[PDB]
Amino acid sequence: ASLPHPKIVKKHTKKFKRHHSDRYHRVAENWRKQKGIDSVVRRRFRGNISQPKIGYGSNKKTKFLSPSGHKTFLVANVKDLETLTMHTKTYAAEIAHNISAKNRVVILARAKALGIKVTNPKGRLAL
Amino acid sequence: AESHRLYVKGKHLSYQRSKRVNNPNVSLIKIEGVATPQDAQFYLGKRIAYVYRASKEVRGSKIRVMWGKVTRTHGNSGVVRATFRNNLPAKTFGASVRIFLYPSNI
Amino acid sequence: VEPVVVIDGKGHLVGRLASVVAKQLLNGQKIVVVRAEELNISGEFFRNKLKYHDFLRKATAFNKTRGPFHFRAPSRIFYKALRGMVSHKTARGKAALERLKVFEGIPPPYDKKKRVVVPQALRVLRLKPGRKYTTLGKLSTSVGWKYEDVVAKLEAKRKVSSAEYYAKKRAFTKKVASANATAAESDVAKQLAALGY
Amino acid sequence: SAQKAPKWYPSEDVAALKKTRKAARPQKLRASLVPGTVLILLAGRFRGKRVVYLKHLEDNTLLISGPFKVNGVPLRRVNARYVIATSTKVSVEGVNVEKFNVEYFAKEKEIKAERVEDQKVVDKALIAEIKKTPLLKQYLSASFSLKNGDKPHMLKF
RNA sequence: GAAAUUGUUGAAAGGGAAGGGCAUUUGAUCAGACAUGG
RNA sequence: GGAAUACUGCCAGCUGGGACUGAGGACUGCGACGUAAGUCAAGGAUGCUGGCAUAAUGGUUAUAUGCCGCCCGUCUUGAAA
RNA sequence: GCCCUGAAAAUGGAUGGCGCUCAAGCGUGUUACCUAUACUCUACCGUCAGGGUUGAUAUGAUGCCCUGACGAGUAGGCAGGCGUGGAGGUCAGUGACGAAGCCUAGACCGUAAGGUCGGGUCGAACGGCCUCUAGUGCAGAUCUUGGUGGUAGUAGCAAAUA
RNA sequence: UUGGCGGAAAGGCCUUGGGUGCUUGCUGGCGAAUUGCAAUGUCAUUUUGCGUGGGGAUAAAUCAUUUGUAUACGACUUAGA
Repeated sequence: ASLPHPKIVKKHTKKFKRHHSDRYHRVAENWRKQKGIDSVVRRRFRGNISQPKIGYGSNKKTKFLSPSGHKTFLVANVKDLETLTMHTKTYAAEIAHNISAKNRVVILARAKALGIKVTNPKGRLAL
Repeated sequence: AESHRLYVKGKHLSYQRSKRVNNPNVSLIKIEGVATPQDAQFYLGKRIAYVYRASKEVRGSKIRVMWGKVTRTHGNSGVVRATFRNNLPAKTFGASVRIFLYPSNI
Repeated sequence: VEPVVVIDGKGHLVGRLASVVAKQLLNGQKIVVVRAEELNISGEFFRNKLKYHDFLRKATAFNKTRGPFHFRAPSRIFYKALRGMVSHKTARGKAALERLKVFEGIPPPYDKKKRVVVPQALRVLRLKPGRKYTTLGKLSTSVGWKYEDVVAKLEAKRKVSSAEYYAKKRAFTKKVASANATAAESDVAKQLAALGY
Repeated sequence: SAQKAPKWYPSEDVAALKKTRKAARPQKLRASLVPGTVLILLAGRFRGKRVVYLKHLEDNTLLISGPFKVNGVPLRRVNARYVIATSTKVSVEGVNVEKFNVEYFAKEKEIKAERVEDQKVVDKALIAEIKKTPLLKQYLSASFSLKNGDKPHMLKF
């Protein structure tokens, strides 16, 4: 249901967790680069956490693609849903978190009608 | 025929490694009866399997297989380099392994 | 290429035997070394008794009970040598040694199991003639091994039984090689001979 | 809106391939594979079985027989790389064998009466030729396996 | 009605710390698939 | 006296086994083999076959195993101190 | 030359360890083999440089496209981005048929700062894009305020007759 | 099943006699496919619970109390049908 695209290669699937985020509660996993003078991580000694650098960048040809092969698009309603009308093999729709349950059946309706793939159906869904 | 074996005995010795760094992507096998790199050239390309047991049955068996192939010789004494579809567990350093006769170019 | 390998300890050089054995384990081979009392070290008695004593004075200063342990028996003297050649503190090391047994004399099951030798560790293949060496048992008994005489007394009793055993065997292989004489030159005999057998 | 609309959008025209330049040339089997040669199957359903090479089918495969009333293998396809080719060998002059191709094996359970008939046709001539050399028939029915202190890399076959 | 810290339940590991990195075994969990004549 | 062989070197001489890669996506270029129409290994892989369904496969996670990894921040020629 | 004497220090100990004696030691030679983030070929990320192309010719001209080379980094400089309170403009944006917030070894996107979704909880508001603005991002300061631990059911609860 | 032998951890070994399955020492008669050209096809022995049918056996230790050969508290040594 989507364009060709080469096999998605991910290059570094793991997280990059800030050094010692695993040591003290007070320190969030959120990446932050060490500045310290003797720091093993900054100085890149064998045996430590790898730091995010540009060599890890994804293939432009596969960048931003999900498994399905589409880039996802945040959809708030039908007007928004409808921008992806010609680009049905290229993009997928994602229904915003704050979209009410009843409205979700309407966007969901119109997508099927247009053949746009939805990423988060089974959303605010009874049963 | 108490014997049914169509494979050569083998032992998983190590990963590829320097003194203090290993490479789990490559594995070193001792093939039973091979003693020289000139012998070990016979098995280049042959298929290896490491066969283990489990608790969960999958396709009706509690026996599982890790398949790989002999890729080149190692050192001077018949030891050989091998890569498997996944990477041998390292717990198995000393475990047995199977070198088959196919692809034959006999 | 074998389940378990029993090694007749005699005539071997400790460290050379240790190195070949300690490698077998890390490869999966189940080893069991016997007669560790008649094991050899190059260099005559006095040097090794001096070396052993040089090892014997090391201990935790505040609590000798926790510093280096000095096992005196030949089987454990060799086991010292081996373990020094295995990365034992790690799990892999633990498991390797858990494939090994070392015995002074040849105690039961192996009493009827063929022992083998390791040439590259065999003194008489490795030592230059004229060079002095050592008998581990005589060493161990000089550093507190209370049982050289017991194993001696038993080994004699064991070799006597073995003597009559091999005599029996030697008598039967006779019959086999004296009841072959007929079949020695049949047709199938010449038939076999053609293909090497 | 939840997300500002993109300003480009690709094209959903899926392109055609460049004129690829690969051209199937025939596969020349190795020298030890002459028709009639006793083969050892090293894999699959009839692994270990000793078997007679008959024909190089057009899809690279080796027509096999065994033959059936000797060891159980029927007329059968078999790939060359899972086979040891021995030195021992039977003749195959008096075996017709032309009717057998890819389509003979074409997946169009049951067991066709044509297949069972062709078997006895082809086999009859083989068991005929096989039986002249003593113990060849016996050999073919025994299964192959490595013994303690076999070294494939030196054994001759 | 967050966190520190705590009780209970459940899974797991633990021969003088714990935590981390590359790799895989095992266990758990989660996926992308979608369309072909009745 | 007539050779052979070693050593060294060249061949736009022939060939067996093993390994990793297959980026690119109409045509366009330089060629090769053909008397020929044509064909080709010539500006980047194709062909044939089979396998996977409460499954193959992959992601994460816990544990185990192999190797490896001292506490950050700081002043300092020099910090695990 | 090698070996021996000359050669005495305080916890128990160090050719790294085991151990090694025609060595696994000393001198010399010849092959083979092991292995770096280096070298060679290739994919991808980025940076720089050179070049092609809006001639009518749908959606990116600060764009598409071709080619070559390059990538260490404290103090430090510049650049391109991520997130926050409030402002003008715009999606006639989401919302009591559930906003914001919170929880979640569930999922997806980004090299990353971060973004998005599911489920649970919740109950009145809130967001995307173009711009404006600053009391705009914390691990440290014997930092400020508040809250909570190990220590620990521990020290202890014994002067003054009962 | 008849005799022995084995205490270094003997826990195994020799031996008598028949019974029974097989016997490729040799000569016959059948079967095998379609598991589709490899992938997945010998089941090993540990433990632990339950299900049966046969044989078998019918206790102690601890708390409490007590002694003082003992004792900081546990512990130790006594005694109680």
